[PDB]
Amino acid sequence: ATLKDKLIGHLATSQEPRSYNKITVVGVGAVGMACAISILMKDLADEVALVDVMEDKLKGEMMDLQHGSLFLHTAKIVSGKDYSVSAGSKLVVITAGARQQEGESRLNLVQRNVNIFKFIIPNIVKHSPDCIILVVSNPVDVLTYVAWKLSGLPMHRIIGSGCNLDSARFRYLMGERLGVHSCSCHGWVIGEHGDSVPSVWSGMNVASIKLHPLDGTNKDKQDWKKLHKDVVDSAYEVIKLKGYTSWAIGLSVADLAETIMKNLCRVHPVSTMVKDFYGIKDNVFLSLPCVLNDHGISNIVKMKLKPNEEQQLQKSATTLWDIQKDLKF
Amino acid sequence: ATLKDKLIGHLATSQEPRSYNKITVVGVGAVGMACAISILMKDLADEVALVDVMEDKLKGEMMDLQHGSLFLHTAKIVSGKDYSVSAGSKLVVITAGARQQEGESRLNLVQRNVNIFKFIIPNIVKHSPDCIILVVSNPVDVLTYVAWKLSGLPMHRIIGSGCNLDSARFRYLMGERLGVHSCSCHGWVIGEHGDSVPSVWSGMNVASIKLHPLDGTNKDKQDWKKLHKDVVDSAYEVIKLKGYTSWAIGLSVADLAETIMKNLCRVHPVSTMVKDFYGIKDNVFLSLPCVLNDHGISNIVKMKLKPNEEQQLQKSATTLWDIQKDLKF
Amino acid sequence: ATLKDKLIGHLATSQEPRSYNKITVVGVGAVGMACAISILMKDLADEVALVDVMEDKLKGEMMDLQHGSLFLHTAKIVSGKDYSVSAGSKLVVITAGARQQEGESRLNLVQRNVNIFKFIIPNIVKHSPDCIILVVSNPVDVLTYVAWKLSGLPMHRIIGSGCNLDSARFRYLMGERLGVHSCSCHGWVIGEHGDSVPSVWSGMNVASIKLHPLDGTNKDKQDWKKLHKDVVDSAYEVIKLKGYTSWAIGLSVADLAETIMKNLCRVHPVSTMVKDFYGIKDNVFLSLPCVLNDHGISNIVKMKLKPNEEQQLQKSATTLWDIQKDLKF
Amino acid sequence: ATLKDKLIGHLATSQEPRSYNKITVVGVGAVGMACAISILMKDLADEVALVDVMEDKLKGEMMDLQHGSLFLHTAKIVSGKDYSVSAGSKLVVITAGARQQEGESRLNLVQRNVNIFKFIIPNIVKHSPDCIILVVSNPVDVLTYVAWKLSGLPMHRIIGSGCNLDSARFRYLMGERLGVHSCSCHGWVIGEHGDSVPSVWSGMNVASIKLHPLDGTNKDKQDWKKLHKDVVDSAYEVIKLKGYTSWAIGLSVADLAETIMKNLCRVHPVSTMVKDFYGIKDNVFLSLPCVLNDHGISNIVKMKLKPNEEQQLQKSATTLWDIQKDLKF
Repeated sequence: ATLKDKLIGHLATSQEPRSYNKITVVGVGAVGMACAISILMKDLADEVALVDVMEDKLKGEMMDLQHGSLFLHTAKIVSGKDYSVSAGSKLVVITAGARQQEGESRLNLVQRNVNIFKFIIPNIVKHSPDCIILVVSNPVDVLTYVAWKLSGLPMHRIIGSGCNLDSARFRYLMGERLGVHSCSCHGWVIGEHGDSVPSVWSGMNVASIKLHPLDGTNKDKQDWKKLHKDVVDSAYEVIKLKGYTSWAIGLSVADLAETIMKNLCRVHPVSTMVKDFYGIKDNVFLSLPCVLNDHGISNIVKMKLKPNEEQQLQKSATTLWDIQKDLKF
Repeated sequence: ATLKDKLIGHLATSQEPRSYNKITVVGVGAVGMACAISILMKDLADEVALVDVMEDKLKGEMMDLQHGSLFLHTAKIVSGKDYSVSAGSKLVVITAGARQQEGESRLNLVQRNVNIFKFIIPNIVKHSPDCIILVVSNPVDVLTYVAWKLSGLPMHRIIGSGCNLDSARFRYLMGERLGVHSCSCHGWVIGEHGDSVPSVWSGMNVASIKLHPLDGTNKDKQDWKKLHKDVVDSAYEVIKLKGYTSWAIGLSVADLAETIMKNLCRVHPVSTMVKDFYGIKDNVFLSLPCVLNDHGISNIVKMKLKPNEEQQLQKSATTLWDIQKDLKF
Repeated sequence: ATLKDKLIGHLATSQEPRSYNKITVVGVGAVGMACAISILMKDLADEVALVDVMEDKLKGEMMDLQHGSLFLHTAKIVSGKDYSVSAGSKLVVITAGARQQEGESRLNLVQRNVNIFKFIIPNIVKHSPDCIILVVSNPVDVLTYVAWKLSGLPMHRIIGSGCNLDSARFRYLMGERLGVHSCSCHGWVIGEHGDSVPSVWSGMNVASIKLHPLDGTNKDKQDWKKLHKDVVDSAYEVIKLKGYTSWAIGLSVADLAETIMKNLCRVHPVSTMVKDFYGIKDNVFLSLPCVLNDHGISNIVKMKLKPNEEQQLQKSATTLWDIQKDLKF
Repeated sequence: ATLKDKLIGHLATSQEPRSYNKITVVGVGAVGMACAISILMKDLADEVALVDVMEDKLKGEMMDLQHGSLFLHTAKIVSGKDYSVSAGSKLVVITAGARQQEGESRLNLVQRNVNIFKFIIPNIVKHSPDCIILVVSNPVDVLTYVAWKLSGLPMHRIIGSGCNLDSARFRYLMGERLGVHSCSCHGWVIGEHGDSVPSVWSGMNVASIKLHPLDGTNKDKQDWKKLHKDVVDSAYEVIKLKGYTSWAIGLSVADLAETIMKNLCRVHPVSTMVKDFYGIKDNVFLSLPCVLNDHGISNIVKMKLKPNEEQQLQKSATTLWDIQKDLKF
């Protein structure tokens, strides 16, 4: 005597609801909403859970997203201040962090993030024993190590956004200069995400043709090196212009989630544990070309860098290991 | 003696560049960026041009979007303060408007938008003689009439977002209550977008089963009518929670662009010229189920409303015709 | 000192290979290859196993298909004369059967198929305890019952192609006559697949508009009924012209596999157990609108047929129950 | 007083029907039906026209395909014995040819095909002035030259299936041996399609790593060369097993049509005019890596072959130029 009861009948047999390709996003900031809508628009998950501390903003983000249900293919959208809402995720994207202040030292900024992460990550793993974590938060190589350390996850189930987007940007700029689509141009920015990112000049190519053998070469002087500078610059340009970053990054992450979710074994420059790789001796995460599958990092692509290069790589590992003087102030 | 010249050769024959499924978005606000990223993520256009008055914000939005090129399938992304950047668009989405103030009358608010639109729309049509325009801006039914009137476009090449998203929301709420996906539930909210939106109770169905014949009925009293109230409410809820709307709307519009671009002839409740349709006598735009193709509104689905309903429809047409006392203050 | 060893290294950790959305097709005839290439082209399975008795033809079919790997997204293609090759399938499509001879009685033809199926189906279930079976083989309603009976599967994990394609054909013909795409026209052919298929005239509609209320009606005389006759005829037309059927059917089945595999709960007119549904008292399979999910038949859509209709339905159930005098000659 | 008139109304304004991404297939044999269903399944064309001389078979093929309309996204399917049915195609795929007989010389076999093509191709160009032609028919490099010569088309609007599928097969075999997907392995088979196909050993790579530098090398002796032999062999294997080829080829062609139709500028080893390319002096078509767009062959990728290689290339060009003693017997 209910509309529902008059209209929907039942088979004698049935099974408790279910979600198998669940993904959870932490933070409903600009990066978070951008990551969440590109995952959605991509049909990577049969469930998406959004987790933030800001009640209002969360519910409202949740709602906006739910109202568009008819236009999507993700069955269940949810949000929670509580972590049990993320219970059963395949993948977790973390985009929650502090943004670095007036007179803040990289040590104090990472320390700040350590005390936020203490509440985030422990709860994720308890509700999602089988998840893989994807750290977006900056500084990414340090926050990845923290997430690793805070969770207790095999090192392969802990990935950092690392140098993916940067490479995505490098390939873009090449393409504009060369006249071919960014997906036909191939070059790699690896190392420590940021100003200290190494551009593998000698891997640069189109079709399989090494730019280096043709330009007579290039690494040292005759305007090409430029290409690396506004990869890291043009990123500050954006901020200065818009007041933040979201679209490119979100897109970047969906790219990573598709590979992971669809067990592709595609090669990505993401932040990994690079201990005793290129003479690095301690527990430092940096970007390397990794194959990804559904259990996270499946393998590492062993580049053949020059010393010039690996030296630089080493300088990052030291510098980062130094910050790793964490657990308070 | 250029890398480019050493690496890329030429056929003796070639043809000046080109873009054929060009779309332009006006406004890089929350609705605008949301519309632009869902179109992108959808592969509806081989070119997307973004147009706003805010220099900085535009360039930065443009850039964010360009950096993600590798992850997309839209060849050319551009932005301009100038309208000649939109030269050659198939479709134009307008999301620029004023937001209504402290003590502002709907007449004064529409008047405000009239003086902004005078600079927008005339320029679009001069650069895009063959475009169809899609008005998102609120109040949508009045802003659609203005855009119509300001451009000089056949009435069929002028569409209003109208009541699409609202219906999308109605179908959502049904689905939550019924337990079926929103795309299996069918109901229609038509009329004047907003508080004055008519819910066609008698078209409501699942599988082809009319809810009305089964619930004993319903329109007047026994909690179902509720469903229409928080379709328009839950929309204010969002704002109150998040401070704006974007995702659901953007998604909504991509839905409209796909139909249009792919010449689908799919049925959408969008704002059209409804003169001498349900006894309406003047030049007023309101929502009706329209078939869309690449030249805009192909046809109208002639509902069989009750007087109760059409009366209401008529009350909108009068109320709107009244505002149409435009051209200044 | 192997190319392979010089080029591919290893993480210290790994896990035994794997296939989770495995589908197996039985028979590499015209229906079988057509079903197998539409599933492939659809990305429904991370593994496809092909099973036939004809060695040569199987290997060669297998190979053709494998050579195109670069163009697909199905990781593993395999074929076997042995059933252990199908070990671990989500879904099994059976397209193996005898074709009915010179002076063969429907009883003798079904008996023929019973003795083939005795070798097929028992082996499938032993290698695939959790599979759902999809019977394509004609006569489908009887072969479905046989497969049901021969396997020992819950009745919900046993589906017959039944009346899906026929409905697909009906919707086509409507569309040609009406001028709208076949997916906008809705009508249902249910009952016993074939000459005895009931056309629900009263469910026929476009947009939600019942053809029956508008044509003054129609079921009895003024050329429309025709529409049902060449749905079943035009099917013999094809054969007479081409010498067999494949494309339409294959396509039909991929449609069923997508729903099943993606847990859609979409409504299909497929052959089900219709005992004590419309006064049918025995163990007979016929076509009804069923919701499908990953465990097979989730529910039944309870049509409201006329007696005229249900009478006909009943005549099938008797006629089929009569054949069910199986187990030899 | 027609159902149609009671149910479908009209806008005062409209425009004569239309088809813009029309594709036509010639021959409804095994290659032809395989090419036609992969194009369909791919949504590359808003119209597909099928052309063969065999009335019955054509109509029936047409019908099979039409009955599946609901499952596709191609609006209009048609077939004709007449060429005016192909009027307005973007792309034409030719799969009609003779198959070479008991004691037939390659000269007599090409001569046979010349007299069939005289009726095919002239008619295509008259009905489709702006089409590009894709020759599948074997021998492909000679039949491409014939089609070129018979039509009067700019040389860039004439493409041969050439060495695409072979490369697709090579990449497959690599992948099986290496353990990576065929799309991650890259190698090139170019030259004259068939037994005389050159395998560019020195372009072979994974990730960007040249197999040649790692295996110590390889071209001359230590089982790898094998890889080229059963690329051309395993193709005869199929035939011997199945009695023909279809799936892999069809798939291959859809791959070519997508690039062409979507103006991708993707690189394909297809048969082109290779005159005064690698010291070849006459009018001979052979396989080279070409960039394709919507006007056919946009460019050529200038490989750096060894003499060993180019010598071989030259031997083909001579051998083919020799057959080009065509126009009768």
